[PDB]
Amino acid sequence: AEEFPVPNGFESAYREVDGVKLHYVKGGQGPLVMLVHGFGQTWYEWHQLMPELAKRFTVIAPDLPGLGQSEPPKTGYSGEQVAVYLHKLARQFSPDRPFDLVAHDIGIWNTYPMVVKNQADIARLVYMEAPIPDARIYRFPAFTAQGESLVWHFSFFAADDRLAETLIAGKERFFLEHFIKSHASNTEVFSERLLDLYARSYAKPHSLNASFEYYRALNESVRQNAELAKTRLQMPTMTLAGGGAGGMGTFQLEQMKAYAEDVEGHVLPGCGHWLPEECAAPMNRLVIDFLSRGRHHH
Amino acid sequence: AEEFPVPNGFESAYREVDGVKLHYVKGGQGPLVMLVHGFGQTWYEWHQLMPELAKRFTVIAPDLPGLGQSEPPKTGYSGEQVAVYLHKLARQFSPDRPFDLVAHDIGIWNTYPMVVKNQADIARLVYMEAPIPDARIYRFPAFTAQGESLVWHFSFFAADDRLAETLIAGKERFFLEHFIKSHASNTEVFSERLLDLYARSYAKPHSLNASFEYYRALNESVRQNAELAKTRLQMPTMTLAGGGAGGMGTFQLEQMKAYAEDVEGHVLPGCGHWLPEECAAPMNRLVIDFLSRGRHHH
Repeated sequence: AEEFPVPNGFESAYREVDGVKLHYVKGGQGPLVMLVHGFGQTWYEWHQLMPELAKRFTVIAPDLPGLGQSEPPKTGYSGEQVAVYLHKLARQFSPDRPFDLVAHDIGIWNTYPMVVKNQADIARLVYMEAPIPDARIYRFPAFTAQGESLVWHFSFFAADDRLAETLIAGKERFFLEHFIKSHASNTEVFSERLLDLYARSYAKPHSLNASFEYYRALNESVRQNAELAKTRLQMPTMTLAGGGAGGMGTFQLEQMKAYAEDVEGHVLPGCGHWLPEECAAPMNRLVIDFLSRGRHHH
Repeated sequence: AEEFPVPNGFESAYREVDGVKLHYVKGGQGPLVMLVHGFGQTWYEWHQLMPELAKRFTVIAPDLPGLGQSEPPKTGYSGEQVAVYLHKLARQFSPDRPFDLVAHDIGIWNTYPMVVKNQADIARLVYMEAPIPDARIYRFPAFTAQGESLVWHFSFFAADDRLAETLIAGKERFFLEHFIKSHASNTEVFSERLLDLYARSYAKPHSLNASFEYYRALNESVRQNAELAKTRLQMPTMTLAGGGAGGMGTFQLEQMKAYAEDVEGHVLPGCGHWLPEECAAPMNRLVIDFLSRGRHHH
């Protein structure tokens, strides 16, 4: 069985990487592009981009360790540890060419270290809607004059005593709808059915825990990145962010300018955090065009 | 009939104020001192201090509207609204003389407006362990290099859709232990027995909801105080804060200087948020000495 519908022309499959069984959905032909999802979601957030991108590229969308249908990591949930799994998976399919990387939300946390450490393996890079873990995250406010803040969940999810699993268990669908909608500008793009699908996936006890372990490792990821960032990113990079409520706005590009020599950015009006759903068409277009400046299938 | 044991020489009683039945515990003789508890607790947090104060003062410790054994407010949960109930309660027992006030945590939120609007009624004031609601609260961080931050719960509790109530219902005892201990330095005063007592009180469905309504009204309280703070407090005041894990540290006094002409502050080493239990001896001494500078029973 499958947690989410696989698009026509794609296949759902698994590969062992360092003893961890990773799930992914793959299709297309040409140079490889790996698409990495974030919190609350799975490979499926890319399902609208995939068929279009597959016309020019081989496209692989893995489930992060412990999430979707992927086994939990055996090393840990820090960015440097998880990035090893994703880098090695990519290299199984693109051993002889650099590959493209597109990441959203904690997909950024889980890829940055392998990108900065293996730059010859990366052709082009697209990051959307999340900070690279660094000291900037300590500046976000706990509370705002309009109500709940953007990232109070960093503390909720990082808390010990399995605080988040214990409170959210039995209310997974309820919590996820609140979380997604509170970070969206356009809530209409999230049908009750789509929310059902995402909730049933992350509600698996090992996936609910895995979800929060990424946050319990966040401070460690920040410390790792303080050393990694001594090396600038040299590949062509594009950032995307939502310009509406729930989005990162100008933060995304402004941070990336400190990390990357060659970066361009866009802020998408009318969209919040969930770009692939809230801003499917413009996001897809910007990604496809940016990656198509490099060698691809015609 | 009692959620918590009433100290010898005290009485548990009720008084209707503006159509709301408030519970309180009262004893002693001399000038009136009102002690006002905060979130996660009830009048009982004061039970060690009460007998000592009762030697020199008439002591009243009410349950905040909706918490402990007090009915919810009929007007609202903003500071100015709740302060009316507490001011009127005190003035029913001290109608012709000023009274002293000691407040902890949201007890501060729920008393500040009546103090500034009725300065002549307040002889001396002790505030401990919480910000007065103002724009400073928007500067606290969502997340720290040492994990969960002090006030991320402001957003959690203030969130729409009854998020906090829905998640915490059925898990109240677990949640309160984590919340209290995460804000404590001397965690071990919170025995399983004591936590059971506090948890069963706030687990009453109307009390769980009431708890969070104070946070849902926080931004309104900030807006109210912006007008009220045009007038500095002129009575002798003392602030206390914990200097250990979970405490407000130097923030308490520094903020209070903006509000009061005559203020002394103390930061208590090895103590977090829960001063009456974590650091009973030094806190009780500081309070007794400070209030005893004024008129009192000998």
